[PDB]
Amino acid sequence: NLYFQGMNETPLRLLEMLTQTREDLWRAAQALTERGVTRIILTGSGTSYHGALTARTFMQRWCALPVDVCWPFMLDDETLARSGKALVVGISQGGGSLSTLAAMERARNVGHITASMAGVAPATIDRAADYILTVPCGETKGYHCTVLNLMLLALAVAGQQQRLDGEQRRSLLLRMEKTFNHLPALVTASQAWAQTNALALRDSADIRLTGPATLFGTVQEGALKMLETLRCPVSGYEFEEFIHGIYNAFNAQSALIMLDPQPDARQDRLAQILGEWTPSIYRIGPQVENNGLNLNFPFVNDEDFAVFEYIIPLQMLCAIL
Amino acid sequence: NLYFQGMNETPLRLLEMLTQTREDLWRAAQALTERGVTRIILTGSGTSYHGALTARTFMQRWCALPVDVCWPFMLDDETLARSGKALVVGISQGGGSLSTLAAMERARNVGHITASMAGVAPATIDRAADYILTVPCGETKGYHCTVLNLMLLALAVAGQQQRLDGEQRRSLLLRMEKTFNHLPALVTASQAWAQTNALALRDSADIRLTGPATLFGTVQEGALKMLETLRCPVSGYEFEEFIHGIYNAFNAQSALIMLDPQPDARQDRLAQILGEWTPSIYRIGPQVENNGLNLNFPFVNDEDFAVFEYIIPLQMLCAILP
Repeated sequence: NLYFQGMNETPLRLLEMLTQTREDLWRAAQALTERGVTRIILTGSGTSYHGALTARTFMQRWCALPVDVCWPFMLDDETLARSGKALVVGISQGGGSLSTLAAMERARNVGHITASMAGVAPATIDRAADYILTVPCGETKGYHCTVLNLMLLALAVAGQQQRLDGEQRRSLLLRMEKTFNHLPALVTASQAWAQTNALALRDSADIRLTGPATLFGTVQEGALKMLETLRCPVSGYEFEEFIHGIYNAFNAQSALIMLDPQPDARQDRLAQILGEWTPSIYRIGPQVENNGLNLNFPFVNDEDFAVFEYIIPLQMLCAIL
Repeated sequence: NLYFQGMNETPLRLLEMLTQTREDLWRAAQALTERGVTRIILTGSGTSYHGALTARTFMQRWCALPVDVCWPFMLDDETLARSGKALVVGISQGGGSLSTLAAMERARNVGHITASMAGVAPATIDRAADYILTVPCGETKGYHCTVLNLMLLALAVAGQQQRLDGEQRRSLLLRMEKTFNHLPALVTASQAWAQTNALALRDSADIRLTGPATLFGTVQEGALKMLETLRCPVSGYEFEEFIHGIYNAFNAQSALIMLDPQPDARQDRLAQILGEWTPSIYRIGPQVENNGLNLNFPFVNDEDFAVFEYIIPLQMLCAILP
């Protein structure tokens, strides 16, 4: 299977990114600090947008700045003019979209600093970038690399502003490395689980993914890749939004895949109620019930880096269904 | 069809709002200017969220401040800690979601000023509101009234900060009033159009709505209501996002409803291209070709207030299809 060769290599591609000197990111972090950037704006579509969503919190924290995430069209002339000076970063799994290009140029015209994050070099969006921060993918991993690239930028900014010492830099790299090394085990487990529940998930009309706000980008990306690969409806919701609009988001024909990184009364309760109506409930987490449907796996569960783990079972469904 | 009595009265409800003295809006405008608020954050879900999307631009311009629109869960403590002092406005068609309430309480605990925009009074979200800006509903119009409520707040802020003189004020009200007076004719035209294209839309697997950025809130809200009423898949996309992700958002079995406020080469091209593959293409605008499928209608097309017009045809499909 061609999709496995891509998944099996992702952990190592991620590890390699930990041992590359990123002169490009440091030049960006330097300009950011010195040229009075007041907020970071991440813009793109689909996977790129989901990567930005997934990396937002980590970026806010380490950059010590607001971090906005939106679709390129939300960045019109007026929004860009009202905003304080920002580093607008256009993200793309490819060479960039017309919308993203246009957005970067509008920002650059008003005086904002721009950067490109393409999956290839040269990219079209590089034309509008003051700093090319290309995601290193040489010649599946896309989402993962995009997320780590954004986090590395956050760390570059932290260090340039002298808010990241050796002990912090190391602790972080150790945590990232620990999670990456545990992915292969999760890939194998995910395959077993994905194969065990293939018949049921196919036999559902549509599929709904949900989880805590901390994994919103995860469920969004999961939903997109399943729609894109399996060709049937799949949507990803933040848990409370799903509850609030449950009847527009689910019926007896639907299947639910829920992300349970930690015990949660409210999520357990939803699972209990839907369970009475349908047997198509699949939960993923370290302490979920070990029936045949769930994926009970000892996730590293790093508060910042578990995002690299929880997308894997969802990607596996794309590969085996 | 109780949905009509609702729609028929909406234009009159909106006109009334223009002549109401809104001390509540003014107090909020005064408090904003005096307590160093640096941005407005509109938060909510569904129709409330869409209403926020629809009014964003108008608010930015007249408040002269950045305006964010996001779901409550996005407003976490770390985001509220990083943000400059803001006016967080919690919006809920009903009394409020626990999510919006929690967001407001989180903003309040860190020093941000809060405001509530519910459709009822008292509303659950009023509990965490420094300023209750209730949408004046009395006991369909919800989305219209919420968008207007938000726009009146912006005018109140512009007034307090002496950036909206009498002539500008009077001019903006004329425009709003002209759009509102033209809605009844649009309701009659929409019903006729919806009845003419009834069967075709019923026989489509799923419906996709698209439009320019300036009407994103419109296709989002229209999508949600049609899904909620017709009980089948409906999604609203911004035009270019739609082109960029076409194969995941559309196929031969799909029906497209497109909003064409003005002539656009790219939209025409898309319609021509898709037209070869499916006849289920429906365009809404003043200059759309007058075949049976499209809704060619003389919209007022106000660059700011056309939002009150283009949602009507989509709302009419909810009322007459099922």
